[PDB]
Amino acid sequence: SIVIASAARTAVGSFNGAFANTPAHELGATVISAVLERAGVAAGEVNEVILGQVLPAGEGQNPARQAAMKAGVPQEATAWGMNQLCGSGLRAVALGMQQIATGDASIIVAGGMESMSMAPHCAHLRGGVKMGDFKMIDTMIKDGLTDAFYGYHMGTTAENVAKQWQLSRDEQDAFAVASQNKAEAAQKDGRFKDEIVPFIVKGRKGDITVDADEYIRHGATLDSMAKLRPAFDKEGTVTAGNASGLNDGAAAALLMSEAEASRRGIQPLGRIVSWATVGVDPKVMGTGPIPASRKALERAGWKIGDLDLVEAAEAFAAQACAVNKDLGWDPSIVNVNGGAIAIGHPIGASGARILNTLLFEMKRRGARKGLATLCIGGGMGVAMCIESL
Amino acid sequence: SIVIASAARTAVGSFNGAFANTPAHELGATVISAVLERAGVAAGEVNEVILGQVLPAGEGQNPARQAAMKAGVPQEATAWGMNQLCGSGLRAVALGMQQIATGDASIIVAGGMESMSMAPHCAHLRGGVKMGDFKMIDTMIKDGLTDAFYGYHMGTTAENVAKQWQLSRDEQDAFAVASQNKAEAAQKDGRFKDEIVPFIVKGRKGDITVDADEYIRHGATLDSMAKLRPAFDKEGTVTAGNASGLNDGAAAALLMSEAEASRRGIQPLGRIVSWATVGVDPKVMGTGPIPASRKALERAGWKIGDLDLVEAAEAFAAQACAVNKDLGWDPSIVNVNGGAIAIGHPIGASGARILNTLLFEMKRRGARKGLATLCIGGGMGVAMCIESL
Amino acid sequence: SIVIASAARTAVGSFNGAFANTPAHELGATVISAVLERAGVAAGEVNEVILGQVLPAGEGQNPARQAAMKAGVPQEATAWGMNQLCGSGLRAVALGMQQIATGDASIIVAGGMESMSMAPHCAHLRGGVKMGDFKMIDTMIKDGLTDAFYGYHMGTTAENVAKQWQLSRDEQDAFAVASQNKAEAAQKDGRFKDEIVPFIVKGRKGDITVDADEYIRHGATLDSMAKLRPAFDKEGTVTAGNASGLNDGAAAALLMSEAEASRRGIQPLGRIVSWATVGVDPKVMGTGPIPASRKALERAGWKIGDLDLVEAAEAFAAQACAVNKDLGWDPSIVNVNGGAIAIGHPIGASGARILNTLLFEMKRRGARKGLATLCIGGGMGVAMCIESL
Amino acid sequence: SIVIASAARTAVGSFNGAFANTPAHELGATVISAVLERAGVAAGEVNEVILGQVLPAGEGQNPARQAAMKAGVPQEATAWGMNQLCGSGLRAVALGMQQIATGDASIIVAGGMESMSMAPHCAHLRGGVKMGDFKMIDTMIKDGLTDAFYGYHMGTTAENVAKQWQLSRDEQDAFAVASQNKAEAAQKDGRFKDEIVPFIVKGRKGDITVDADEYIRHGATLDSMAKLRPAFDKEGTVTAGNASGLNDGAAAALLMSEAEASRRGIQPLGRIVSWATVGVDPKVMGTGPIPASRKALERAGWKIGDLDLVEAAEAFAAQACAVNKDLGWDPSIVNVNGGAIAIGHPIGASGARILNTLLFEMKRRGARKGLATLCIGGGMGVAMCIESL
Ligand SMILES: CC(C)(COP(=O)(O)OP(=O)(O)OC[C@H]1O[C@@H](n2cnc3c(N)ncnc32)[C@@H](O)[C@@H]1OP(=O)(O)O)[C@@H](O)C(=O)NCCC(=O)NCCS
Ligand SMILES: CC(C)(COP(=O)(O)OP(=O)(O)OC[C@H]1O[C@@H](n2cnc3c(N)ncnc32)[C@@H](O)[C@H]1OP(=O)(O)O)[C@@H](O)C(=O)NCCC(=O)NCCS
Ligand SMILES: CC(C)(COP(=O)(O)OP(=O)(O)OC[C@H]1O[C@@H](n2cnc3c(N)ncnc32)[C@H](O)[C@@H]1OP(=O)(O)O)[C@@H](O)C(=O)NCCC(=O)NCCS
Ligand SMILES: CC(C)(COP(=O)(O)OP(=O)(O)OC[C@H]1O[C@H](n2cnc3c(N)ncnc32)[C@@H](O)[C@@H]1OP(=O)(O)O)[C@@H](O)C(=O)NCCC(=O)NCCS
Ligand SMILES: [Cl-]
Ligand SMILES: [K+]
Ligand code: NA
Repeated sequence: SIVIASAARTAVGSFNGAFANTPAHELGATVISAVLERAGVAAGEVNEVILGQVLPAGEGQNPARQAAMKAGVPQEATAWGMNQLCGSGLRAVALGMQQIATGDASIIVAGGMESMSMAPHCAHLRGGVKMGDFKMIDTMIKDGLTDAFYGYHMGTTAENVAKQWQLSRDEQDAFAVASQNKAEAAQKDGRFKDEIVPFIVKGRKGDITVDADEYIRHGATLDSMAKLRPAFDKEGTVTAGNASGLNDGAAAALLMSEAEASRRGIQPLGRIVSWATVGVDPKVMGTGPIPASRKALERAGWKIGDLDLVEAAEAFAAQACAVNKDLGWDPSIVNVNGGAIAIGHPIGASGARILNTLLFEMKRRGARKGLATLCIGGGMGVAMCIESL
Repeated sequence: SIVIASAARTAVGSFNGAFANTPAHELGATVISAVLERAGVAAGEVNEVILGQVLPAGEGQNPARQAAMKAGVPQEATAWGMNQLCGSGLRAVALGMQQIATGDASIIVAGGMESMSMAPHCAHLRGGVKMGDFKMIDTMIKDGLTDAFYGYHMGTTAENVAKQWQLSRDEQDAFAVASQNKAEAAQKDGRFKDEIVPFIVKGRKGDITVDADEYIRHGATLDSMAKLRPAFDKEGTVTAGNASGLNDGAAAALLMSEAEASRRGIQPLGRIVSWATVGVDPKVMGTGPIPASRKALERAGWKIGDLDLVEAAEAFAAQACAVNKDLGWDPSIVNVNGGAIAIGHPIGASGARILNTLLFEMKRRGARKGLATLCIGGGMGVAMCIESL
Repeated sequence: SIVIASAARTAVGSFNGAFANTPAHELGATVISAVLERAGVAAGEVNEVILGQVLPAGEGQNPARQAAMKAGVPQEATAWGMNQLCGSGLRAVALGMQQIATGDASIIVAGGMESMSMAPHCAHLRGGVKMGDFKMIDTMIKDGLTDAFYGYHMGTTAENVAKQWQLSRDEQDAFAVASQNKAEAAQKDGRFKDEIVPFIVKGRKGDITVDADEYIRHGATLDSMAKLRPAFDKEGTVTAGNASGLNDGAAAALLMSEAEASRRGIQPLGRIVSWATVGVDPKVMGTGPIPASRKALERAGWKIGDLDLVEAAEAFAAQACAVNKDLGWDPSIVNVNGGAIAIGHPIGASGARILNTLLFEMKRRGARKGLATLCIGGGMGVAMCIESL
Repeated sequence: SIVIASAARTAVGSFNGAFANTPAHELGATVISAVLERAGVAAGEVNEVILGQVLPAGEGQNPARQAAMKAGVPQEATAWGMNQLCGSGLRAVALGMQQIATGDASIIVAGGMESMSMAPHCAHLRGGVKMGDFKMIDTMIKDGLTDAFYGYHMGTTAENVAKQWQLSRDEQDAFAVASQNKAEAAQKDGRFKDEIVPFIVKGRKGDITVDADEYIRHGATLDSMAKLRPAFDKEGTVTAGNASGLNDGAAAALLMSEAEASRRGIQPLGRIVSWATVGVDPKVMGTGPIPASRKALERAGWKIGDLDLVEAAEAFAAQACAVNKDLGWDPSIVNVNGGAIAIGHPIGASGARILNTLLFEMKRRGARKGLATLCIGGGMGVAMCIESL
């Protein structure tokens, strides 16, 4: 019933990098405009914008609405944001699909956006501090990256998974270098061009056009990777090199019914066949994609062997490894263009980011059946199955 | 099709009052346990928790999940939060309904939660401040209450509406006093007892049980109301007395199919027959409820005259007056137990809070057809139609 | 040769009390006017104002200039502040004396002022905080009360003195009670009436005359004293009850040669016959007064027995007892009207504050030779000998 | 009878440059050790260290005693800071001279130190902030650079003087260019080598040695000067180019009796023949050096024409010209190696910084009489006369 008419994403910016001072909703507005243009659909026609966003503090009322309004979506339309952590960008898409499935809207723009760079530090001060030092809390770390039940970083959950799965530092680094090497090759061959829409960072002393993923290392070496220190555990195995990055970006999709696309003469990027979300132990959250992907497949009536292409989000080499090992899908069809270790990981946006990557590679290679999945802090996974028209 | 098996709310707390240092997820956890207990449904049976929440900064990863885990919802379930401003707690319920209608879940807990007291001040400090003072932003004011497009308070949107609809200060005050007087009578008669679940405020030198709405003023006088100064515009008409408050609380509902409740022998509080959300001009966001309620009724196939009871959220006397004038429903059936001017207005929670009040009043008086609606910052409304079974 | 024509001091306020919102320089201005008025000297005759002050953060350029100008001292005069911690208030008078003695000035106003209540929290943010929590530092504690070499509170240095002089908890409670009793006694006997000059705390909702030492607790008994738990060590001896308080206040003296006073027909509160500052171990900083006292005494060619009146700052019961035991002077002429434990310890002003008490008490009882001394954090002491004329 | 036995200063750092993260007392300790070494005096011989410093917030108890201790001065000695704003560094030396003059001390180290980089932002937060944004105040701007009575920047007092004296933009620019060219020439020709002691910036990623003033622009031209826009007044004359800079550094002098130096075989840098400080209207604070220099010269018995060399702090091209214009001393003997416009102006150290430049230049050219002077925010001036031996 529901198709993805069009998709777009910004380049992913490095932490305090190209988009260091760019509010998330500015990134979202550009991707909203882009999917409308790519589909031949006027902003006037949008019913609702649904944007995942984990870190909106200090951005002002409902950044999803600010994005939609900046893109010229009409005031009569609606907008909201949601948060299921790193599952957000993809969940928003399944949520958008449900609005159409129940007959409550016809045209939805859904995805995610995140500025981890603009995330502020904070403190509750209404009571006052009579005496003594107090903490200014980094919201990115606190609200984005720390498990609320165990008090440790997502990177520690990665350690937990490495131990349970017995994944050596050497195995994790090999994975990491492959991801970098795949992404470099894809960037250089122009495989990210179709999906990226440029973003203009307005500057008094010059406007800069950002249209490439700046986090991707060129010529990353295993030796330099092997050299790194463990980032979360002195005798750990997870490093800055084999973990995903802290990043900025947005990414979205334009949804409507298959019949509606047909009337408009649009050739959709894909049909949404199923999605699923399941929970797992917070301590091993990186394992979420396993039950999530298996449920999505079952809902699709598909076998793992039926898939032609897969984007499994690389939160950490440790967890991506475990996911691939348990699901057992051919690794040669997974993250064919590199993943988050190389490309970066703007949390609320990431699920829509890999959806864009999946859809455009499926189109270019003629892949019929695909799946995107991500792990979720606090212990969850989300997955979505996509079939080509 | 989808019914509300059961519902519950905490007392609504005064700003920096009874829940001054209570994080929202703790209020949510209590309300999740209550809906479960009231339906006879075990926590193990819940598929997903969905909580509207506008101000989660500093609380940690995905407070919805924290609330759910604290209530004993199993790790295999999921949880997410969402943000459609004051519409959130009600939109969360419509979203929960869609999970079931599309066959993606069987049992949902849905509502909202908010601690405006615990909302922090923040600043973006990653780039440093080379020189010059800078602002520590109040997230409640900034992210909750300020219009992102015009830069003025929701109270200014209320002024715009009062000007446009030509509602005197005296008229707004009379509405305000009536709200207070209806709320006091309802409290004293015990009409809020069904819907409220007590919350134990843990204290080092004494736990305190909060089970009454503390913001409700006893013996409110028109003369005291009339002596207040305009709170947003020196020659304005909107005052602290005829505006909603800044408050804390949570409220939820347990959702399942009609056939599911029947299998379980559950007598539902009601059937969700339609909902709607529509946009309007940010400048007069308080008019949100007009097109939303009309759309909801049309979808329900109901005339305005078909309604037996209505809860229209009182963000400001000014806009609540405008809403009633335009829709023309019998004002004697609207907020019969008072509303937000008296009871309070914890943003994320408010939509579920008025849903609770509607359901328990509908049950108590044998009302067949109900509607709940709220205005939303940035120019939106949401409304839901409920029929008794 | 150099005399103190006149002296005055504010009442000493409790922490976040009478002066919770009053900037030190306002308190300075009141005291400057009082010494002029009391000596019958025009402000235009002041060459320079010198004010000790440890916690100026946030008050604007050179608070001593601000105080001087508010007090009426014309623009032609000069002003500056100085910091020798708790010695400041007294040191400033020594410095003032030195201006005249070298023939560089004729008339000085010198003393100290401090608002520990108005001391702000701070952080260095120019380079930015890239990631992670940081601390907002209480300047009162950091710059005021923490030893910069060992990193602990002045309370620990007193604990240090407690264990070296083997002073028992009860032996410090005894000292604490007797100070309180004496303080209450002088107060009710009206012995602080002369030195004190009232301060008017302006206000929107009222004006308040502050003319009483509010930190003095009346009816002090040993019972409550010995029921306090240690303040700096889980099983130490120093407590809130036997250490000085946190307080606001200002105090000052008017200086000029003995000839000048004569020409103006002024009867001086006394003559400064010597002064001294010496250093000691930072760990046992409370001992400071021992060497500075002997130095000043030796410089004046007096013996300890020559003294008729002594003011020895009560930073802590521990250090005060230690100094009194080491010096061997008669415990019945020391802090006759009680000390800082009962009166308050406004760091920057304390040395001038105790100088006032000394001066007015000497005059009242007909004492000939007098001494004021204070210990200083970082390991220093300062002392001054005063003779009646 | 007081002589400057020796002197030293760090290189002056650019704002957030070489010493971006270097606490003032560290620079202070280096300069203290240096003057000890240069004079051949043992640290254990130092009675007191006196350091001017305007922005100490968050550096802990009495940064001056920190410097003295780190520098190796024994706990037995004393130390304190003082604030006469821009004149602090030179006033310190005059105060140390008085210590010896009155026989209270034999050997003093006096000067000043400032880290405008490390100055923090602050907020008074003890009462708490119930709601609303609040200001985090830049202490550098607030306590250092803003007139407490008029609320505007020193740059505005500068305009006042410029308009008062009718000094054209071009004129101020011509002065700016000279000061840079003079400093560049002095730097390259080795003229700063004597006075500067190198400072080692300790660093994880390596140590860096700083021994050159990094703020001096090489090849400054009238062309570049002209292109700059007004820094404070939209139709003003003062720009970043003809105004002094924000900077870090420290400077000091070892003081002793002339007979003591002769006992030691020391050939002092000069004899302090007089000093003076005077007030003026804060609005035109930049005029301060006029009365100060004239009073100093009068106290010295010197005609203006007796001077062989002059250091007159270049707070602004505006006030500098004015001062020079009034006094009428030969311009070719004024700031011969450049001034603060090029070298930098580390507030509390500045007066000791220009004292170093003067002393060392007086020696290499055989100058007999010299004068140093600076303006002071809040409307004061200070000056000192030096005579070679
Ligand atoms: C004047 C002042 C406000 C400007 O501060 P600032 O703008 O942060 O410093 P900058 O040098 O970066 O000024 C901006 C620009 O002018 C420049 N500039 C300054 N002098 C220049 C020159 N002689 N030639 C060419 N460019 C010059 C640039 O370096 C610069 O360009 P950029 O912004 O692209 O980097 C500041 O230095 C100050 O307040 N000075 C006075 C301090 C004081 O009052 N002390 C006490 C007085 S008694
Ligand atoms: C000692 C010190 C740490 C305590 O400050 P504080 O504990 O925050 O002050 P409080 O308002 O909390 O009062 C302290 C507590 O003991 C009490 N108390 C203190 N003296 C008491 C007495 N004489 N009798 C009965 N109770 C007493 C209580 O009032 C109690 O608070 P409560 O109401 O919760 O029971 C503080 O005053 C200080 O730092 N003193 C030293 C200052 C200094 O070092 N200056 C320079 C010296 S070199
Ligand atoms: C309206 C608002 C600004 C007022 O906040 P506030 O004035 O700071 O809070 P208060 O309740 O303490 O009001 C202050 C005063 O009016 C009084 N007051 C309020 N209602 C009164 C009444 N019905 N009768 C008599 N006095 C009343 C107080 O008791 C009080 O007296 P005081 O100043 O001597 O203490 C604030 O509640 C607000 O922002 N509400 C709107 C929130 C909103 O927009 N939500 C979403 C909309 S889509
Ligand atoms: C792991 C993490 C803490 C590190 O961030 P960071 O400390 O800023 O690391 P950086 O990118 O600045 O790089 C650090 C060092 O290793 C680097 N490095 C990183 N990858 C490298 C590589 N592949 N090869 C060589 N060096 C590499 C260096 O550039 C650097 O050295 P230097 O800066 O001292 O000169 C951070 O990226 C993070 O938290 N990632 C996980 C986020 C996450 O949990 N998201 C969601 C999961 S559900
Ligand atoms: Cl979101
Ligand atoms: K959000
Ligand atoms: Na010093």
